[PDB]
Amino acid sequence: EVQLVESGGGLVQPGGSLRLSCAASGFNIKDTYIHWVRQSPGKGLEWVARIYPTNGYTRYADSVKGRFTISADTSKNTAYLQMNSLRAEDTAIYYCSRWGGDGFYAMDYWGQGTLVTVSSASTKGPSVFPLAPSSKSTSGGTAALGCLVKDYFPEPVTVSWNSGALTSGVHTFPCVLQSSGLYSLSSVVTVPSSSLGTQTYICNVNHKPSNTKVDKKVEPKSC
Amino acid sequence: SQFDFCTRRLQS
Amino acid sequence: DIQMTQSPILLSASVGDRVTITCRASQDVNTAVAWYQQRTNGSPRLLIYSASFLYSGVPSRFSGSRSGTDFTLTISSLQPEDEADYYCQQHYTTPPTFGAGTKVEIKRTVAAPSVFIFPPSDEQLKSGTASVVCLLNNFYPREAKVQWKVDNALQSGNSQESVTEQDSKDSTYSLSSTLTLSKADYEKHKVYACEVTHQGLSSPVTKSFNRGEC
Amino acid sequence: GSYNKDQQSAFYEILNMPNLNEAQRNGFIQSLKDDPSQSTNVLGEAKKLNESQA
Amino acid sequence: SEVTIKVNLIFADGKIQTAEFKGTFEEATAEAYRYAALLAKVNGEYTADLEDGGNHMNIKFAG
Repeated sequence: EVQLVESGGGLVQPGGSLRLSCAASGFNIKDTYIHWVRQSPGKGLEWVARIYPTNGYTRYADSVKGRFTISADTSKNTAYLQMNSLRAEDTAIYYCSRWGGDGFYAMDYWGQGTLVTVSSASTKGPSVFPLAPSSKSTSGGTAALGCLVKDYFPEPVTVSWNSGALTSGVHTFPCVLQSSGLYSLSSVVTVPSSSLGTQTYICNVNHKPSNTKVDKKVEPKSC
Repeated sequence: SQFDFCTRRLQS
Repeated sequence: DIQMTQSPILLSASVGDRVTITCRASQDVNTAVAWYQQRTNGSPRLLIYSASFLYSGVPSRFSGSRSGTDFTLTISSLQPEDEADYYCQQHYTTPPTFGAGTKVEIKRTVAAPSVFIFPPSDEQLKSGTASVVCLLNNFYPREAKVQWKVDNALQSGNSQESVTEQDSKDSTYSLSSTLTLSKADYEKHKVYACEVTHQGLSSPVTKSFNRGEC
Repeated sequence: GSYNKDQQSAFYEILNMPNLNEAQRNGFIQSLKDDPSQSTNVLGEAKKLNESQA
Repeated sequence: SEVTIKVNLIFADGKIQTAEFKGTFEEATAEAYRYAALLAKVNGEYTADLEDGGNHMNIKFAG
């Protein structure tokens, strides 16, 4: 299977530098173009740069020329984006993609994308509070419970339930930027009322920018 | 309508 | 540069319908236009390349066509899982450029929300902030009004909402509203009420608790 | 990798810039290595950042 | 300034779709009529009723 995997995105101060990698497998980047494409509210999907690793030819968007360089190491089947003199408008999800693979004249494979946050604020790990199921979160024989993941920066966090074995009825909400400048999100799951107390329910929270990994058990509050 | 970082979708 | 102009910005249709979205190139791009689908938390996925050709694995209900500089994407029998943002892209001149996107939403029958409320956790109350969470589960359409009342006084400026994207199976939404107080304020008042107005409800639903009750 | 005299000059200018911090200086040097065709553009952006941090 | 023109797409068989066009009032208007004419190619001649100073449109297709 063809696969591209970006890494290296994170929080970087204005004026600072960051280097992203794009690791390819299931094909050889010598046979295709490799592109970097970013996505942001300001510009939507926005082409950044491309390279033809067979001969080293590169091209850049005007807004990044001189501040970004693309390159590839065919020995490691990997492409790179060096990002210097970073600005607020560089904050974006950075994807890499291939073009021309198997003769397809389009971007037929993309990575999952790596997030770059250009900001002067500093990293902060979330507090993870349970949303305990109760008489006020149940009806029709089902009950809602969850986890509040409060006061983190930067994005992203990930939330799973019972190590990913619980997916049905899960709603993990989009984060909200609080006026403090810190993010917050909640994740809820709906389950049979009769399972409360016999089935263990744990939200697995990971905030990699602060090395924060939390497994919070959510149970009915006793009185 | 523009892309939204938190929803990862076009807003509406 | 070549700009790609997509319309409409939002299109909402029933399951089984035929939907058409369009993309206009500011100058001749020949057939060098691709269409991508982007679903929640995913990267763009190639649907159509070179204006009219189905990428491998893509369902045959997707089709594309070209007339001069006008490019259309058609979904002949809309499925719930086609809920997504769609983007066209030209590769005829560098820089390759993308349209601004068309969001496709599924129309379905009205469903009133399940309304739940969560006091601040005892853990959170240990430090100095209180978060009260109101949950509207699995409703359609998206429009809803959540109002917070604290001891019957309408709250304003101290709540934030978040809405999930349309469910890929039942096409419903869920919504959370979070009211944020200081702990001192939270311990000062008694009745915490979330009031939900929604088309599926015969009249607004209030869900509430008294601070300190079990 | 080796360099011609024009590319060597770019390295020399960026190494000597007094108002870059070391993360920035090495980031620009890394770009010069990444893509020598961009040498002139990379040098101009380095100059801009150095002047703005005077 | 930016406005949203809301449009009901009313097809001959009774099926209804809704769509939004955004931009300046003049851009959003032109896009709506352009889109109406495109769908008319396969759905039959259209007619467009305008409510609310033109910020909302009902567009029926003849089939």
